[PDB]
Amino acid sequence: FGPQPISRLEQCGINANDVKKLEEAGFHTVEAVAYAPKKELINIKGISEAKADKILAEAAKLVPMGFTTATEFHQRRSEIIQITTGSKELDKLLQGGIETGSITEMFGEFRTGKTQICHTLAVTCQLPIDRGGGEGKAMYIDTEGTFRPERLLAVAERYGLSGSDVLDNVAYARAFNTDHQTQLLYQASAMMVESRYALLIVDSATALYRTDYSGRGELSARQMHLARFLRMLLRLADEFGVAVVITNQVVAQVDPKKPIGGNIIAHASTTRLYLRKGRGETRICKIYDSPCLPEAEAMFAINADGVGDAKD
Amino acid sequence: FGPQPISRLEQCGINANDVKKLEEAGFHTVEAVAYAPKKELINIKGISEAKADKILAEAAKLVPMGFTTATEFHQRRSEIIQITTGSKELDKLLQGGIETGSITEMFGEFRTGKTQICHTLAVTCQLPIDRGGGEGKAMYIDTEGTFRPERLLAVAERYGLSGSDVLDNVAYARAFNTDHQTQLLYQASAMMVESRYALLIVDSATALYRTDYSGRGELSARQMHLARFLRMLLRLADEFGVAVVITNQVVAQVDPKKPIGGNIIAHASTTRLYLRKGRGETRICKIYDSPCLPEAEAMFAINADGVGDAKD
Amino acid sequence: FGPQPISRLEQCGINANDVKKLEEAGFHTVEAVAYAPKKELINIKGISEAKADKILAEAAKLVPMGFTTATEFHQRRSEIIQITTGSKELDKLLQGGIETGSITEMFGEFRTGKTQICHTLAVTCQLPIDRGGGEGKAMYIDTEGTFRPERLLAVAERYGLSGSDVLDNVAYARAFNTDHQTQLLYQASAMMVESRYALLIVDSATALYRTDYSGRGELSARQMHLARFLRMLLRLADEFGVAVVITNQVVAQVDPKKPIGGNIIAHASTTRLYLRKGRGETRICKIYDSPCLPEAEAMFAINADGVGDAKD
Repeated sequence: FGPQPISRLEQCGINANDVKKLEEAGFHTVEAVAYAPKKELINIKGISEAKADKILAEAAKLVPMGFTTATEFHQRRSEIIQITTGSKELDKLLQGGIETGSITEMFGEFRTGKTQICHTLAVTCQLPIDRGGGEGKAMYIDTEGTFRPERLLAVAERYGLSGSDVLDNVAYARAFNTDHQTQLLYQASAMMVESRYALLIVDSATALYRTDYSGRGELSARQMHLARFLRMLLRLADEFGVAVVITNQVVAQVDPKKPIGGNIIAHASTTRLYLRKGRGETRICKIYDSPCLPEAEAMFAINADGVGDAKD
Repeated sequence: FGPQPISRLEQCGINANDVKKLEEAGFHTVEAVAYAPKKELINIKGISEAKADKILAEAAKLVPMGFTTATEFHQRRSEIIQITTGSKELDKLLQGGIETGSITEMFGEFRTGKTQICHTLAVTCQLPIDRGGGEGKAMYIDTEGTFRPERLLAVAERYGLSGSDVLDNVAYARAFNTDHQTQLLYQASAMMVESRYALLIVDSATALYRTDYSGRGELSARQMHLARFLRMLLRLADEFGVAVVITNQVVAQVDPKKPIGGNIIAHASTTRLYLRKGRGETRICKIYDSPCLPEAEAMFAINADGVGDAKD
Repeated sequence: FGPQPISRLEQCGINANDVKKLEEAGFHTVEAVAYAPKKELINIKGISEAKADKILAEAAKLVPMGFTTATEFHQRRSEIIQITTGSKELDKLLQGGIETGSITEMFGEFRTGKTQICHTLAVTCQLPIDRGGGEGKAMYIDTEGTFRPERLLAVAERYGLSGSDVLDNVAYARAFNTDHQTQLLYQASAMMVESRYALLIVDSATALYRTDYSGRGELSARQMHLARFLRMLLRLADEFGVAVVITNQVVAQVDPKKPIGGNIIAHASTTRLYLRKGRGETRICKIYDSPCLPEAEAMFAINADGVGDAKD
């Protein structure tokens, strides 16, 4: 119950114009109103002197304390609920599972079923707190259309959940245009408002971008636009405190495997887990740096009833 | 009857310029108009402020719902009609046949008659819904010119269909230039508009590319151009919801068999089935990962009257 | 005990208005009152004739001597207490550690754990003068939220300090808006007044700026605003004489690795150490020019209990 009910603010010019400001593309949550810069406050059809101060001062979501709260975060950070891999080995290498309030990626190759791996968690997300789940509704928002509800139905059987219930609990977009990607997120923001939505697979986030822009070296701007989309996801992170696990594509360096797709503005915070497919049905997935464990490795195999333990 | 009749939109500036926008290289289907990014909307001689908003807003093909429709896809995906191999074994390994609305490939070697195997389905495509067919007219658009209508005529006899009718139902291009490949697709788009065309063998799609470009290491750009062509095929996928089965060439790794021809931008979604020719007349064809079955194998032999069952 | 107790000035119009002038956004320390330009003195709601003269003349913090004190600085500069790296090698390359009364930066790539490296010192800062510490409370004020108190707790074990005490000693902000960055600093200024706060990791200082402004070439002004923020940090430097270590992001030059993020107005004063990650767990960090040693290099590896020595 993170959000301070969108425009919880009673006043500070809450009369129609401010409500229209929220009713605009502008994010509606308390956090959004508060987090925003003045550029953005004066971005769209509101009176800059009065509005900014009023809105900014008014929220006092604190926000202000900022550099306050020395090792109080330790009392908090501990409380952050960390999701469940479904390989015992996987979870050990994750050291507490894939985590909410971080944008966490996977550096996959071809054939490596990272598509497959991601779709699986989107089921565990549904499970109770004590069974390693987030007891929330769930975003997989796919740009390849790598989406098989059929495979997800198998996961239900494995983890003892009512099929039709589980499928109804998480919801999905094919969204082709590079601009559409940006667009989609804003309405998620709206969708996030209405109930507790828990964990999110944009998949792959890079893939719609790979092509359909990147005509050689008019790329300065490509990488600019990704930023915007990437910052928004971090905005989405703070707002609702939802897990964002975003899928990448490695693209060869021919001077093997490769760097994760499109390089530099994939920023430090987004914690990144790379999958490298191996002997027989087994596949191996070895965390590149996050803060977690400074590094580490570990295999596992995809199983008809979900990505699981190295057992045959 | 997927397409919303090209420019179904009555207005939103439909006056001559918009019609000329569609009458341009720009795709004409409702989906095309809607799917496109603004880069592309502002790609060619239209006024960016007015046009984009008008066209984009107007379509409302929804499009917008995107992350909506939680396990509603299950009600839909089920309805997707999945084509017929003609080896009972083949179909069992396919677990419902080669599927429409996906770009599905085959990783063939030399002598492996994958050329042959592909031409066969292009007949079953013609068959009624209940006999495993798609009741659609059909694209084989070959760059090797590996095209024998004679062999296809044999398939008719096997599957009890009127010869001259069947041959008239599917149609073919030799198209030599790497640029011609891209070009050809756009007019298909036009050809797709005019009637229900069902399943498509571009064959081999890589082969015209293999040479006639790839002068060593000015390949960054080779792999770029393939992308464009590959994205367009996925665009063609959404548009008409037609099966795209694209044929590859294996190319040795001398460090056996081999990786499918030109590597990385062959993307996860395109589901890939590899053929490996074997004892006597028999040949074996063992699905590399798609979502279908996480993996699995199975032989079969080419028979004078089509690719068939392992029976002698 | 650098600060002359904010408004140490007994008179010089200290009656209510001057106190309100200090009680304003305007910095409160003796140094702030003194250092300020008249533009800024006449910036906010004071009488320009009387106020300026009174305040300016009154401080006489000397200030005035300026070009005085020929190599007396040598008697002083020597006394400046210089913090402790925790790699013996690191400290040798630093030639006395990361230094207070300078804004010192680190030019990091992805995966290079500079995030990690910075969080570590924020512990040594706590240590006694003789053990290489600053015996002060500490600012890490993070914009990525790259903050793991958990990892910091490990540092305590390594350097034999009471866990809960150490964590209570240093304090942290996630602060998203580009304008918020500027805002946060002013209250630090207030927080700096109240006790001896010793060393400061703004982290990364560039990263909130990377995006969320820099829409192409309305950038002249971006770089202006950074200046302001950067000058304030130098203002903060003189005031309390506290170490400012600010983390950067390298941003590729595609005409490798890269220039530090956002170019020109990163000024000469900020002494800069760039980290370049290497063989296995090891990482190498090779001082770009400051005055220190005109250049030089040196590796080291991250160790579960802190960034440390080349030992296995």
